[PDB]
Amino acid sequence: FVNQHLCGSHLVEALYLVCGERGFFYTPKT
Amino acid sequence: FVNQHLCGSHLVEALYLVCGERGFFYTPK
Amino acid sequence: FVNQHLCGSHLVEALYLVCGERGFFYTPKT
Amino acid sequence: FVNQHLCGSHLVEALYLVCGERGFFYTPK
Amino acid sequence: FVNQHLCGSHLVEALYLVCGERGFFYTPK
Amino acid sequence: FVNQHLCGSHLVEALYLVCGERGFFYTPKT
Amino acid sequence: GIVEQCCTSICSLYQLENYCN
Amino acid sequence: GIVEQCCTSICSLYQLENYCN
Amino acid sequence: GIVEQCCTSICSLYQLENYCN
Amino acid sequence: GIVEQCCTSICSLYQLENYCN
Amino acid sequence: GIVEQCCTSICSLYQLENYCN
Amino acid sequence: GIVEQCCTSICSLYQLENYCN
Ligand SMILES: [Cl-]
Ligand SMILES: [Cl-]
Ligand SMILES: [Cl-]
Ligand SMILES: [Cl-]
Ligand SMILES: [Cl-]
Ligand SMILES: [Cl-]
Ligand SMILES: [Cl-]
Ligand SMILES: [Cl-]
Ligand SMILES: [Zn+2]
Ligand SMILES: [Zn+2]
Ligand SMILES: [Zn+2]
Ligand SMILES: [Zn+2]
Ligand SMILES: [Zn+2]
Ligand SMILES: [Zn+2]
Ligand SMILES: [Zn+2]
Ligand SMILES: [Zn+2]
Ligand SMILES: [Zn+2]
Ligand SMILES: [Zn+2]
Ligand SMILES: [Zn+2]
Repeated sequence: FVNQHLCGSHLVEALYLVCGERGFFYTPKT
Repeated sequence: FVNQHLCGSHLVEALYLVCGERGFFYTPK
Repeated sequence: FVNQHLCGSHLVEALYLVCGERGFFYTPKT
Repeated sequence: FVNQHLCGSHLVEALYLVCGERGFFYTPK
Repeated sequence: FVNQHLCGSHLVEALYLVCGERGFFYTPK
Repeated sequence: FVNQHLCGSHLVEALYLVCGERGFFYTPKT
Repeated sequence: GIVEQCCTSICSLYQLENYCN
Repeated sequence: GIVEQCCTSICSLYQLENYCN
Repeated sequence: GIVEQCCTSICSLYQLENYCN
Repeated sequence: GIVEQCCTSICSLYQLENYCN
Repeated sequence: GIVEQCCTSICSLYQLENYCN
Repeated sequence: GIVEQCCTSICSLYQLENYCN
């Protein structure tokens, strides 16, 4: 898997792929 | 019939823009 | 809605979402 | 039958690349 | 029936993330 | 066509568009 | 859920906002 | 329009260029 | 133009909407 | 190929990895 | 949070998975 | 390679096409 900085929409896309049917949460202010 | 996998990919990008700093949970099922 | 810099393809995607059935124009040299 | 909403999202990204500094109008309807 | 053109666009972005520095060949046909 | 730097996923998307049915190869370590 | 509402029909920005935190 | 031409069939780069300014 | 307003500076949702048809 | 396997069905990360170099 | 871990720093696949439900 | 040509430097359309199969 890539080893790089993931921000914004690219981070969200990576979560979508990694998490599959489980879904995910994107909380940028945490 | 819409492709759920492709739709979801699109939806989370739209939520990124709409939600901004509030963030979101993506719960497909 | 996000409050951030939007450039290139990310700007175009944001317009697509915001503008809906109305469509939009992307004129970068203006 | 193609999903127009998803197709359009894709199309505008392709126009960004193809049109470059010329830009484009996206008029779906 | 899945839209092959839209599916492929999605797939290559997923391969970018999964493959990382190894890269990949995308051979649809 | 754009004349700009294309990296990562944006580079891959550009190849997908440019290459069509031919496909392409993305070898970042070459 | 969001898939049931926003995949079959196009959700406006306002409808998408329901899913935000 | 572009949706009628380029959603049902795949438009080449050359066909997409019609829609540029 | 849009680049000056939204790319090198930041556009509010209302400002992005100025580029809709 | 990848289109036959991963367009009709969703490929997991592990299945996608087959296509890497 | 995810920004500190994965955006200003780098997340391994295992670390990205910490944000799945 | 493609990174040196198109990411740290700029590729023309013709140069991007060198990476097609
Ligand atoms: Cl995915
Ligand atoms: Cl949407
Ligand atoms: Cl970017
Ligand atoms: Cl949208
Ligand atoms: Cl799609
Ligand atoms: Cl296209
Ligand atoms: Cl996938
Ligand atoms: Cl394309
Ligand atoms: Zn980085
Ligand atoms: Zn996927
Ligand atoms: Zn910024
Ligand atoms: Zn980007
Ligand atoms: Zn949308
Ligand atoms: Zn899509
Ligand atoms: Zn640049
Ligand atoms: Zn395309
Ligand atoms: Zn700023
Ligand atoms: Zn770093
Ligand atoms: Zn440069």
